[PDB]
Amino acid sequence: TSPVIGTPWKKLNAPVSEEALEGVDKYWRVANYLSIGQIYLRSNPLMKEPFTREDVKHRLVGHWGTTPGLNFLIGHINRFIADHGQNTVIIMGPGHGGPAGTSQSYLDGTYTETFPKITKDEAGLQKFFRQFSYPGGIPSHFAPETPGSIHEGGELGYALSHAYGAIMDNPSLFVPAIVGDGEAETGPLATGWQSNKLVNPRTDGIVLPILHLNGYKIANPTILSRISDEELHEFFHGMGYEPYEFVAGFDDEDHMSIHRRFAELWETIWDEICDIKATAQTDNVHRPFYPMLIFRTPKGWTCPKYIDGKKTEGSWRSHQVPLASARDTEAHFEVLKNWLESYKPEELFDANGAVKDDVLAFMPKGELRIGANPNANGGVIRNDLKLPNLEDYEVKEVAEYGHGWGQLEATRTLG
Amino acid sequence: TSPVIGTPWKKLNAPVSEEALEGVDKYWRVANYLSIGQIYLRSNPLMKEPFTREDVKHRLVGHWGTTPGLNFLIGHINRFIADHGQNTVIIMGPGHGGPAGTSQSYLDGTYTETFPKITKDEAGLQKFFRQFSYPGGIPSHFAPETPGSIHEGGELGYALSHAYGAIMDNPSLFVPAIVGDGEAETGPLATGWQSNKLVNPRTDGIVLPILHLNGYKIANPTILSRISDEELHEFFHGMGYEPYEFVAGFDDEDHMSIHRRFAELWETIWDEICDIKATAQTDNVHRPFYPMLIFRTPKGWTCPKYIDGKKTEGSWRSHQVPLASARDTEAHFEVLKNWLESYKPEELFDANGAVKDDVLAFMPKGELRIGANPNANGGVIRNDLKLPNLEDYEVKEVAEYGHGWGQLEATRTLGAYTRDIIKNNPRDFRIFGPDETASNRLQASYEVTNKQWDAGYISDEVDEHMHVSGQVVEQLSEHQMEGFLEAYLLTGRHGIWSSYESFVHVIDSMLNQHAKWLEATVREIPWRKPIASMNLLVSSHVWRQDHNGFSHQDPGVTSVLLNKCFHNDHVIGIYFATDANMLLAIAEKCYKSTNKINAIIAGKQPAATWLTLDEARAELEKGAAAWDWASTAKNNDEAEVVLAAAGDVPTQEIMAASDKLKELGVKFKVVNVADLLSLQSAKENDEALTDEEFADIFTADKPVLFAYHSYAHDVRGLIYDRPNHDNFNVHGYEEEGSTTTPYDMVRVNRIDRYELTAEALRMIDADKYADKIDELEKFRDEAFQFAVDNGYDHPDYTDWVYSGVN
Ligand SMILES: Cc1ncc(C[n+]2csc(CCOP(=O)(O)OP(=O)(O)O)c2C)c(N)n1
Ligand SMILES: Cc1ncc(C[n+]2csc(CCOP(=O)(O)OP(=O)(O)O)c2C)c(N)n1
Ligand SMILES: [Ca+2]
Ligand SMILES: [Ca+2]
Repeated sequence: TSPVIGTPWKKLNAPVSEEALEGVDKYWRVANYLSIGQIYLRSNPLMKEPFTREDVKHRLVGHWGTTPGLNFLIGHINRFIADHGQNTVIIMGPGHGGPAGTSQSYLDGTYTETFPKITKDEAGLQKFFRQFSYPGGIPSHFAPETPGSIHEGGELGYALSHAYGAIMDNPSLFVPAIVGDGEAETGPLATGWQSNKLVNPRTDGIVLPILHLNGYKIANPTILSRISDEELHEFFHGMGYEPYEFVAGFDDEDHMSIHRRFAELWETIWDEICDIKATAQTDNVHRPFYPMLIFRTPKGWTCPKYIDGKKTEGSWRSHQVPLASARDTEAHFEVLKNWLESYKPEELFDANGAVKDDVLAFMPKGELRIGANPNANGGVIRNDLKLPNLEDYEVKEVAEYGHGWGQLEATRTLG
Repeated sequence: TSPVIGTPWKKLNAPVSEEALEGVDKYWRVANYLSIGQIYLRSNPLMKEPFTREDVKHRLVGHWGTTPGLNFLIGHINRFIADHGQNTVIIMGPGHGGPAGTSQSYLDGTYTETFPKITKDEAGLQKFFRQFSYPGGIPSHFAPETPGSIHEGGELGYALSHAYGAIMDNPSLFVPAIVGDGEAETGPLATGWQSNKLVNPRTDGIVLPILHLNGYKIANPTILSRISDEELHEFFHGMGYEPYEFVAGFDDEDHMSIHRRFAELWETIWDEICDIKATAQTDNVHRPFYPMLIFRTPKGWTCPKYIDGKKTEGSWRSHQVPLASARDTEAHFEVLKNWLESYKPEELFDANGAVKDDVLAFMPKGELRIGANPNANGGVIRNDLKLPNLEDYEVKEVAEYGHGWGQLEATRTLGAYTRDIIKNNPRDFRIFGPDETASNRLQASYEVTNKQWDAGYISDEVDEHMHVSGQVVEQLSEHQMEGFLEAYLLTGRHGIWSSYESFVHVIDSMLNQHAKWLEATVREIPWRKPIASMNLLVSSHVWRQDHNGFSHQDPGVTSVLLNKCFHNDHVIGIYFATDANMLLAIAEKCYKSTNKINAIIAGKQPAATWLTLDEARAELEKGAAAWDWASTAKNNDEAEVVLAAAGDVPTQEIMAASDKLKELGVKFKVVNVADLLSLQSAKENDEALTDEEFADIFTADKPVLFAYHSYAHDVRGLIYDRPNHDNFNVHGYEEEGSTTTPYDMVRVNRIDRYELTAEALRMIDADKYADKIDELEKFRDEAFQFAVDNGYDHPDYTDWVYSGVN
């Protein structure tokens, strides 16, 4: 059966520490940098003099638009995991946010553990950037090759069915399930919201659905981000959820206020989940309203606002790559260079190219890490079934009466 | 009257100190440890190496489920008492939470004071643990043996009646009344919530009801914990309470947050009570909503959550013992050991086994301690009543006109006597009745007091003799009346209630529980001082229930009370008031008595007066007496028959039969029995008639015809080894009757004067009196046929006066 991992369903009973929030902000910067490096760079990962157009990959593959939002969420979830010791698996619904998943596994240390050639220094960082979506490297999506994935999310709409399947008979497991707002338009996702009527908060775990409401899919706005906020809240409340909304990045709020605001809302949500779990130890006959998070952020958050006079941050234009060929024009290379420098990698990486200790000192350790949780490599949990003796169910009458006897319904035997 | 103790109704005007809360948390740990030690351990109380299965008691007796909740509440109440100096008595409704009460008394020091062998060290702690519910030790419940108990709470449902009785005329007394949520399902508890309409916040104290909503009774959930929180609050608000809810222990809140949360809520409740008391010094005409506490906690709180895969904390499975045999399995012993260690007794007890000073430094001291409050040992408060001079109420007309004069209602005489007791003993004497005080003719008390009523008033045309305070209380509930009075007595005051005879049976089980309290007190608890007696006027009895008829005819209170007369306890008095002068003599004896249940069976119908007061006092001292003024035999050898009677209607029929026997020339002797236990075996009862005194009265060998008020079986059972008992012929109630005339009631039960005359002649010589016997039997049918025809009894019946009347 499922292992009980960690100290599940524990409240914090303190504000989030300012130091942990500085951890989360550095995580977001370096994961964003490492996501961009994987998309754009074939050489010179830390932009040593000279950083020129030759360091840019000849063909740009991958998706920026969902990625900085995923890096934000993943940073805060890692802080949450280390502070609470919660058994946690993430479902990355926008699975084309591959660079966030690989960046996470690189930062939590499970990537170098699993893939010993990709070291935590400047030559390993070069190999890390070149290999992404490249001939003989690793895939564009959150593929089974990535530590921490149980869901590639290439084909969209199964995030919630997979989230709820994961928590069945898994009462210590917390699953933050990130749902694309375009992905929420699909058939399979739309019915997946009702799965909370099929789970039990005592005998099963907890899914927190996170609607990645960035406003855009590939080339269109999203239905759920263009309907009214009252309709959107009524919708989730109608499906048995208690919705919480977070809005960020559409003004000039400094990034540290955003993190504090988010950590406060996260801990309020988590206190609601711990209450549900504590109540279910006594009353699991009455279905709670589960929390869900509406995460409303600009698509492509922290990319340059305008590229060639077209709105890129907060648009569908940031979906694949905001900047379309940084290898072909001096102007576009300079945009890429300034973008990479906006995260200030001189503060993130040390002289050897390792991510600095104070970037990652908030991270979880051990089996609680996203890429090391056994629920994300579930073959390690699985045992052979105790199977009953097959002759107890055999139709013996063939041997008595002859081949071709009877009018049995074969599936009753299997039953 | 009640002592003013402490500084009552004082607000704190500060937050509860963090040190006191650290005291309360250690109290709860050590009381929980000491509760478990009492249930499980026969040796090695502090689990010194080696602590093995041999230290476990062979048989586990007692109740865990209610206990940690009670220990929590008691810890916080002790903190409250020490901080405020409040005069406080606890009613422990779930009285099977015995270990909490004994643990409290051990921790407050009153246990070692009272029981000097149970010392405050490791050998005293060993004796403390072994003795609980053990052969030759102490009981499982919150018994009268425990300092601080006024209520055993074995039989459930009297917590609130006792709480409200305790605070009557006790304006400084605070009573936190802990009510089981299963106990709240009973009849007597359910009506007990309405008692706040019968108390006055100026002249009485304050009850805080605490609903111990742990969710479970023995094997079931509780109704009140499974209905909605809105229904549960509306319910208490409908009954005149302002409900406060506390919820704890169903999550992982640390224990120190729980204590702070609770102390904050306690002090808010207490500020509301102090406001009520301060308002009542000016306005006590408008009934406040009293606070009440809904205490919602898991049953068996802090026991292991799961034992053998079954939920134990927060279940009915923790009711008796969570762990069923820690002596039989290594696995179950380890569960007990880890449970005992979870309270961390190494921080609680020092090297010698005394509870450490910092555990108990928050506790109250002196008479404010729960086990030392005089209201919990109310015999120390109680004084003799100032009783008026009994000859002022004597019916003098017996001496003027003759034995058998008049048509007085005997209970009116008692009514005038009790009026002047109330007048001389203000705030010390109460009358209770289930809407029957006037009906049982005790309404002369309204000349000096009122019926206490604190619900709404509407009009002087209907609301006569009512006031927001007064010494008479009426509610149509025998459970309330008996329970109010019982606690008024246990807190040192005095009184009486009255009832119709057949409805005494409603509280048979309350009388049983009061008698077991008394029996245990007089046998073995000398530190518990004598309380005033439980006095019950039993009126409107079976013979004069020919207007309500057959299903109101049950004199069977006497059989119930005869089962509590053993081992010379003398906690029962059963008295037949022959007339008004005997009623006076009985009433004075009962009003002077202590530690008893006194049943006084008196008629309220017009009847003759047979005795003077000086004769009534002579018959009453022995219990039975010959009436030589009524006998025509002049000693025991010329009597042919003995005509005995117990009760006013049997006395009337026997005296009317003796006049018809006298007219026939028969030599007989007449006996009256006022005190029923005088007939009890002289071996069994050293107050009863000696066998020589019994045979002088009754005879050695003559036929005794005995007209008895109640079932003949009562008497036949009592005299089974008395001299001449095979010659008794007892006539009692025999389950016959209807709505009919008074003659027809005595006729169908074979106790009328004509049948009794006829039975005497059959006993003497059924053959020479054969003509006159057939004559008497024919008249019985004819006097019945007269009643049918005319609508009232035959004039030979109704107009009879005893020949002794001049
Ligand atoms: C079933 C299916 N149809 C079409 C696509 C192509 N596709 C990939 S990403 C994408 C937009 C996804 O939108 P959202 O769910 O809004 O993702 P995000 O913005 O976070 O990038 C689409 C249409 C898909 N992945 N799956
Ligand atoms: C009149 C009466 N009937 C039955 C019982 C048996 N009995 C003892 S404890 C108990 C359960 C009591 O429940 P609650 O009042 O709920 O007590 P607690 O949970 O606090 O233990 C019962 C039914 C009783 N004590 N009194
Ligand atoms: Ca989107
Ligand atoms: Ca209960």
